[PDB]
Amino acid sequence: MTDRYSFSLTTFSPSGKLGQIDYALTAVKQGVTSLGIKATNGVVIATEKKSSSPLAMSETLSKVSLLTPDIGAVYSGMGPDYRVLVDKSRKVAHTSYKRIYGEYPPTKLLVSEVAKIMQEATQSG
Amino acid sequence: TTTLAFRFQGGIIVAVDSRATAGNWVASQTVKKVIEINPFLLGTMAGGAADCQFWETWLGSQCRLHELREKERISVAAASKILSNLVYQYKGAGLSMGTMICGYTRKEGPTIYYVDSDGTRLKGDIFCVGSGQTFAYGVLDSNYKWDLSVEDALYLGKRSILAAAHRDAYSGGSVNLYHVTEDGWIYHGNHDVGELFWKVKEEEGSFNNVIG
Amino acid sequence: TTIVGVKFNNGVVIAADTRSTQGPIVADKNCAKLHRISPKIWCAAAGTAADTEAVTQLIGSNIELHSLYTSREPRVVSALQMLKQHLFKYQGHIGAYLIVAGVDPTGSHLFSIHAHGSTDVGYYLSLGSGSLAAMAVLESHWKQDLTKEEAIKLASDAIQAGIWNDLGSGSNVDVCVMEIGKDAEYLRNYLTPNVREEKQKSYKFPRGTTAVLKESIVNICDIQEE
Amino acid sequence: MDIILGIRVQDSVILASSKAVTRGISVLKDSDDKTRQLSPHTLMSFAGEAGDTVQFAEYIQANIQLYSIREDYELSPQAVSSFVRQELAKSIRSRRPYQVNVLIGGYDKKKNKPELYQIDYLGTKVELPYGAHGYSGFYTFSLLDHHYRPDMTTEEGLDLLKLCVQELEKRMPMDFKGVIVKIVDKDGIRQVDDF
Amino acid sequence: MDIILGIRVQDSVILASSKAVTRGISVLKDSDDKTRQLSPHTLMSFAGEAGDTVQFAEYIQANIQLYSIREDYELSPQAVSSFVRQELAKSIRSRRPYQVNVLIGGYDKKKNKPELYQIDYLGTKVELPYGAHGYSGFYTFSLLDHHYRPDMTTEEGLDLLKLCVQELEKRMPMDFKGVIVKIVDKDGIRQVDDF
Amino acid sequence: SDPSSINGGIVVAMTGKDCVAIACDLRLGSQSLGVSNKFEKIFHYGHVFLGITGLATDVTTLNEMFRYKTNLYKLKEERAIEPETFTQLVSSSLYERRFGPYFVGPVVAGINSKSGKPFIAGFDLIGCIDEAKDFIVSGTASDQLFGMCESLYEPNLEPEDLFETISQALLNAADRDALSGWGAVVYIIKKDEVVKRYLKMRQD
Amino acid sequence: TQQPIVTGTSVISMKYDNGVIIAADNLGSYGSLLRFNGVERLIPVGDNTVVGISGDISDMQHIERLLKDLVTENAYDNPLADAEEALEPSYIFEYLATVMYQRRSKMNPLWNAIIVAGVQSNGDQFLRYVNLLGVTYSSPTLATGFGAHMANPLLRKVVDRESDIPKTTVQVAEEAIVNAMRVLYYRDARSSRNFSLAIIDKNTGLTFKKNLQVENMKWDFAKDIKGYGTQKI
Amino acid sequence: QFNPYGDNGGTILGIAGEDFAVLAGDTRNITDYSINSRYEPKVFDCGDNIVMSANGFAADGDALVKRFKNSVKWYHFDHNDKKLSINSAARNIQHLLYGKRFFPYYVHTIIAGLDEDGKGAVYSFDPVGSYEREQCRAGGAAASLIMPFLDNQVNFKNQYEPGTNGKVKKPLKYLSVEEVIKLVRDSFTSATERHIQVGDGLEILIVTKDGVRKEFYELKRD
Amino acid sequence: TSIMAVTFKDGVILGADSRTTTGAYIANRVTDKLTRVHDKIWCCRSGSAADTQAIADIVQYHLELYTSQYGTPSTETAASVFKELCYENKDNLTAGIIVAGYDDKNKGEVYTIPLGGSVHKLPYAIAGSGSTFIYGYCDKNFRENMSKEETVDFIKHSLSQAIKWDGSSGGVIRMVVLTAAGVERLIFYPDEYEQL
Amino acid sequence: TSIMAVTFKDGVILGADSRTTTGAYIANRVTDKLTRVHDKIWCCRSGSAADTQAIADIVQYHLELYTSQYGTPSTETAASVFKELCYENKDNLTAGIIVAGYDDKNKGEVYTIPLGGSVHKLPYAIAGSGSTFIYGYCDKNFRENMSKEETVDFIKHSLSQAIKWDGSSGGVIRMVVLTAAGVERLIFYPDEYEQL
Ligand SMILES: [Mg+2]
Ligand SMILES: [Mg+2]
Ligand SMILES: [Mg+2]
Ligand SMILES: [Mg+2]
Repeated sequence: MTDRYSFSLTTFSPSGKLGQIDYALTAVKQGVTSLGIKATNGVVIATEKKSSSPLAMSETLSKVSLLTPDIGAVYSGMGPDYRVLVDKSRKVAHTSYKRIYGEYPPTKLLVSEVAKIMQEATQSG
Repeated sequence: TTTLAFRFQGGIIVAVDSRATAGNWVASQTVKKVIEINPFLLGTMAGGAADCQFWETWLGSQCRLHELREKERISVAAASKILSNLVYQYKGAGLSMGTMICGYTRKEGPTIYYVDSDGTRLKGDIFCVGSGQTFAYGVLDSNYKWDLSVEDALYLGKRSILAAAHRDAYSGGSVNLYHVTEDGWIYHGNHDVGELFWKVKEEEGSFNNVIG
Repeated sequence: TTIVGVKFNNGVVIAADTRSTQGPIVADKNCAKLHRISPKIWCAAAGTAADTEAVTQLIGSNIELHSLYTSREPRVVSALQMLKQHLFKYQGHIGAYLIVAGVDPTGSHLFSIHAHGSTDVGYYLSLGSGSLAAMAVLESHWKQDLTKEEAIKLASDAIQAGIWNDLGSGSNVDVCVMEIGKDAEYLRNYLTPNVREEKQKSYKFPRGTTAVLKESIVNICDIQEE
Repeated sequence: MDIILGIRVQDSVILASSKAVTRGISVLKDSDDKTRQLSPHTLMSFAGEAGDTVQFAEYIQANIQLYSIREDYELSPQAVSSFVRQELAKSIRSRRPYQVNVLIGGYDKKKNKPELYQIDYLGTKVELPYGAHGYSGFYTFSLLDHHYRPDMTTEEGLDLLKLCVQELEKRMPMDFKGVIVKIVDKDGIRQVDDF
Repeated sequence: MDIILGIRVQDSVILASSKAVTRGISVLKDSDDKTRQLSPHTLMSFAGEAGDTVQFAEYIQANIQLYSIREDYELSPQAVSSFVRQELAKSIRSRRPYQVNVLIGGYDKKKNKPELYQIDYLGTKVELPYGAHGYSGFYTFSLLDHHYRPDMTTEEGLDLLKLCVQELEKRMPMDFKGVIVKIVDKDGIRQVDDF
Repeated sequence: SDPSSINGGIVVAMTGKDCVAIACDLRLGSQSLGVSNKFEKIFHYGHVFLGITGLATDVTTLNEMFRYKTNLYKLKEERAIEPETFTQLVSSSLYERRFGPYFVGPVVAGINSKSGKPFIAGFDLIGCIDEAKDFIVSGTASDQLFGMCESLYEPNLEPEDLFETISQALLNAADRDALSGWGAVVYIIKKDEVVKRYLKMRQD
Repeated sequence: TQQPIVTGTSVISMKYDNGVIIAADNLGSYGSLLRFNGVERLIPVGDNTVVGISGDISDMQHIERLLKDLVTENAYDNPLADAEEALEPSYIFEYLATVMYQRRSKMNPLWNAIIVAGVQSNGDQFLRYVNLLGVTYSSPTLATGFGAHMANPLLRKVVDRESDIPKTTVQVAEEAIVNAMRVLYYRDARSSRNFSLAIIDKNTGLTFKKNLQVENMKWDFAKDIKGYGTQKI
Repeated sequence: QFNPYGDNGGTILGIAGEDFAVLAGDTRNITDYSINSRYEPKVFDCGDNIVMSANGFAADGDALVKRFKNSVKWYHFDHNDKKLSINSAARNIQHLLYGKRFFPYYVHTIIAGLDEDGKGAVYSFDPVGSYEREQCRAGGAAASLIMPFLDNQVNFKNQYEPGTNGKVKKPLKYLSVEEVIKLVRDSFTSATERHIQVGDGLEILIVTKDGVRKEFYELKRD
Repeated sequence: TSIMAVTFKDGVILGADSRTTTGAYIANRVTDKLTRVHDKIWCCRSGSAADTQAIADIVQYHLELYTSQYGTPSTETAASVFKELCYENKDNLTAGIIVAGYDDKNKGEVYTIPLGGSVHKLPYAIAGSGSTFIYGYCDKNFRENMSKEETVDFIKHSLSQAIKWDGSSGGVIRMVVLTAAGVERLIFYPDEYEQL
Repeated sequence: TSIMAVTFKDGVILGADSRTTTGAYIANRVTDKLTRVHDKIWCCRSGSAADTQAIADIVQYHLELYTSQYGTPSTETAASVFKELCYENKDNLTAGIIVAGYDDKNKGEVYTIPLGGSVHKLPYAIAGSGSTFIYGYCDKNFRENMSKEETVDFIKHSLSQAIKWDGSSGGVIRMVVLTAAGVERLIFYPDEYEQL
């Protein structure tokens, strides 16, 4: 009943490749297409709702998620991994920013925090 | 509070500050801490304002009754002891009093008695009483001589209060000076510490620490 | 402080005075004691002002995250439960006394909560040093089936009773109305019955009145190029 | 008041008493004489609470001077010490007691003998060859136990007293500003002006 | 510990610190050096609770000596004082605070200037021309306010210091058994053996 | 014994037309003993000014803390912190020591660089924000300052008039407090210039 | 120095155009025990004065005897005892105020708060307060204890300043007093439903009303209140 | 334990002019956070062109004023209807206050009138009877809010003449009764804004050679 | 506070006043002191309102989780959970709780949990400040196997007296009836119970 | 202590338990707390046994001297003398006395004098530590103008309950009947009153 994996599962191969990151990028490649376009007075993000069954209610599955009132996110790759990242991203916007400065984080810094969470899954045990 | 009195060739110099505080709040900057008991005797106010004021005014009444009955000026020894014996009767009740009884008679010459609310009565040459007493003592002890002139002695007393007024938070406002002679006391004015400090700084070259 | 809450036909109204004091001294004459927890859940605060702001913002933050997690608009009972369990844990050391009101998919609600963690249900409530003055007005004029206009009137009258009769309360009346199926309308300085009269004299000084020893420019800019 | 010492030698009693008067933060005086002549051959030194010490001493002085005039006669040191003890013993159960400790050094002209009496504020009297009050005994008694002889001269008594004062000046934390020394013998009371 | 004084003159800092160590009733020592050399041009004098004073001083000394070896470089007096302040400021909210007040006298070899820092047990730091801790300032500051000049020589600074010590010896009730005096300048630290 | 009145001192801040002013005395004491006449109580992090009264060790500690935090803020945000944002940082930082607080009375003053709007705020020792339009007072003579400011202040004063008003408010308040005075400093703050003036006052 | 044992709660009062109204409940509490339910705390003195007393009941009974003794004493060698030399409210008050302050000054107070309501010889309304400390004040509305916190705010809405007194009728004033007594019954834990009310009018004289009850109470809304938050049943 | 003292709030202000004197006081009486009365007179005409106020614990304040008024009456009986001069009144009040040195009147007393040369006079007392003639004196709750303002606007403290920069002080020119009343009203308006115990009404008694006159002004009631 | 729970032929009835005080001020005059921890297990609350609400909420959580796993809990089980919280946290709690419930097997049961955290199964229980005044009345007038109407009258009369004498009690008399038939709420106003 | 006095048609009856305690030890289990100050004026004593005995002895002295000069005192007069002692010495006394008596003019009268020294004329009065438990019972069961047998039963049942719940009360129930017929003492033992 122990967590004995205190060592990295992502390591450098002889060629300098980080295998698990490359393989994660391959999983992203298989994922459904999503895009983003920046205008002068706005930004748009879009994706296909690839419904796994017609009996499924695809409205209940949100691929595009509000992170803060002025920030939104969309993905390609593994949906469950996205869902938990959105939960962590929403919470980190509050704990490491809003509860300190009384305002929502700017886009680049929230992105920085999400990036940090993803980096740690690339080096932690 | 800073009050002082000292004996010299020319009689007694009495010098006091003028500040009164209730906690941190400065209630008055125009308090008279020298009680003019009569034309020949002076008292200083430290400890309780009411206690010093009331009983040293009363002392003046007793000194007046003495000279009516005895047809002679009361001695400083006798005047001081009337006050010390009175406060000693009240010992324990909570009077607060630190005073110098200052006078100049024929038989005694210039005389200062430190009188105090727990019964102490001490004759002496130099006394300082109050929250700023230690600061005044420094200036006095290093510059005091018996053969000071009346002009220099008045300045020394003024300067010693200024020293305390600067450092002690509960002393300041203004300096009141008196010179006690055998023919009576002579008032030597009220001197604002604010104006006095800058004047003394420039003329004396002291207080280099302070920017002016 | 005087704070009240009053239920009505289709919602709930809360109100508060605008005086903050340190001992007998008035620190802010136009303080805002009405706090948003979520768009349609607001509370009026009394007690230690740092504690009331902190506890509202913490629960408001966790309520927002809960709303995003569940894809549902927040409920007043959730704000109440989270507030009370937090306050109970700190055994009254967080000196927050709150009147929590709002509308949600369940309906309109009005609760009070005290620093030790006890909660209360009612149609009309008051809290703070002016609560007895306020409750006197509420006990005299409250009825069942109040309209929106009657509830705003009653609530602001109850705050006025605090303003005029309680030394801990003063200045203005803030109101917030939370009606079912509508946006909550925050009415900041709804009443202003304590404007200071014009002074007898202008105290603007002649220029050069103050004695100056030194002048210098303070560099607020960053290290410059070239 | 701090240190008061007493030593009875062959033909005199020597009292040594500190000169400092401290009121809390500052030393207000460094030449205070903590003694009163009660009669021509009886001296009393004193130490205790401020005000009470002098009030008590002068009250005793007045009563012994009154006795002297009434009877045209000097009371023996023993008689004076008994009177003083009774006044202190009366004092201890009063509303507000005198907090005063005394040494009474006297020369009994009838018996031709010096006599030293130690009386504390409670009215605890003891006749001794040497005595002290407060902490003074703690530093000095080991030296007095060692060197004291009943047949000492006045000059030998003063030298032993200098050793006691030196030990006090070394090991006591307080600066008591030296001592005034007075000798009581058949010829009366006199002050040693250089010590 | 009782009296610690500091005075910054033209080209040096002078620290004067009392020699007495009193444990209640008796003066256990009269030659105690209440100072530690933190670096070749930085000296710290200290006064406060027994045990805590020396423990703190030696702990600071070790940390500055460690810094010196690691970087092969002497920290500026300002840097040393900031480090010391933070340790005291950390201490005040601890389970059991260090009750220690310090003066840090240093010569900054970069700026070619003497520097005196006064830091109390709370971590209250001030740079001063002259400073003290406890009751020492009450007696001495009126003399320093009067006589001090920023262009004084070391010999003039020592003479002004003698006047301060004399005033302390006159008006303080406690016998602090004189002072050890040390000078901090461009050439390092040295003790004035006759004072 | 009371930590907030051991060292003494005061801060006052005021708004004017397109400007703010913040001012403080220079005394540091150990109760009755005056220790320093150069203890400045106003600090700045970019264009945001912070006055702090109270226990002097905590004044120094909080200055070092907010310098630390605003430096990291600037590196990450790539811009200087604004008064409104800083005010929330001060509040958060104080409240995180709710049950072992810093014994201080902070005062924020500055102009928002984007909107040009004058801003002042004050706090109690645990971080309750007072965001006044008119003025903020702090320290051992806060009662005296409240009295001065309430009568002397009028809105929309020009920078050089505001200087006179705040100076006379500080000086006359300090002269009725034993634990304040020993010199004074006044900052007049405009959108892109700041003037600092040391005042001449009685030294008792 | 003592502590109060058997106690009476709020006394409330106000001025109206032609006189004064005063009221107080009929309870003598023994701490949290509602011990005695038939205690009269309004004590009339002649036909022009009513003294309302709260606080310690044993001290109230002592004061009651002093007032009775005062009437006897005023009649001695006084042919005009029922005319020009009758006791005034102002005389009765000043006497009580003297006694209260003297007793506090010997550190042995009468543990009460008293309101003297009446009408003077010239028709002027008299209403003034005194307590165990000898503190006195007058106002268009006066109340003791809880009444101060809850009754005064309600009564001040009717008579907010001196100029509102001539505009206030006896019907409006009594209504305000009766409503205040209901509010105190809702909210004061040491109050009772039964109370006494006295009106002293310059035309119609002293009307003393015993055995009044708080009526028209609102409790129905209580049925709809369930749990303390989440409970629906 | 029985506490014989209480705090009824209030704030009072005495100012001595050249040939007049004013003694002002708010009319609010309080205990804790409750208002007892919005109009309870605190400043009293005591006869002989003397006005008095004893602010603090209202019961001790009423007792002292009552005793002083009586002292004026008995002074007339004992000394052939002689007018009690303001300095003599002040000394008499010291003895009244010091008489209870070990159970004090918990009040800060101020009196105002004219001295024997017709010049304005104000005297100020502590609870146990220490006293001093003064030009300007606020007492009570908001005294710390009023006195700094008066130092600045009556005595022109910290004000210097433009152009000289600290070298020449603003000269101490004599204020008229109308000017003093403006400063009194503004002091109490400001005090009302920032002190919870100050408000409701302001009653000013003005003393001149012609007699005692009253003026009343409304203050904020929150 | 005056609270009681009484077993009778068909089950059990909980009764309570509605007054909550802070000192002499009545903070709430329409309080509900009868709170539900399960469909047919309720309790009467006395002592610290924060403590008894915090406890009751935790119990309701424990019995909800019990029900998900093991089906409907007994009244004894509910009393045990209350006891565990009250006993183990006796140093930091001021709670006096009466637990009352209806099983079909056991019928009406009443358990009282005083300050110490002890448990006492009783035919009826009284508690709260106002209970002191009705020990005599309740002991003389209680019978076992009363009807519903008799038991309502017994609780109504008892709490009427508790309210009459105790300043800390007052307002409305709330009651909750627990039987096989279901859960019935009753309320009785001052004009009704005062004249009894 | 549990004590009471009850007026009825023919006069008045005083009742009391017999227990006196020092801490938890019963110092006297057969105490007589019904004490005579005049032929037909008696009292019930509660509080400090030294104080109430000292007071009663002084009252008996005052009424004996009253009788020598002015004839038989009223019950109101006896209550007034009790009050005077209790009120004027309130700081140094712990006494709770019920005064009960029979005139032919006034018939049965009861006055209660609690700790403060106030007086309260009542149809019946209860006092002592055990009285708290029977406020409810006594209020529900008292009627005016009861017969002798009904009043004895009312007191017996009341003090039976007071004894049952109060540890400070116990032993025998003593009673003293005051009527035109004279003075009758009654006693009731544990085996009698416990089974009621
Ligand atoms: Mg100052
Ligand atoms: Mg000063
Ligand atoms: Mg108000
Ligand atoms: Mg028993």
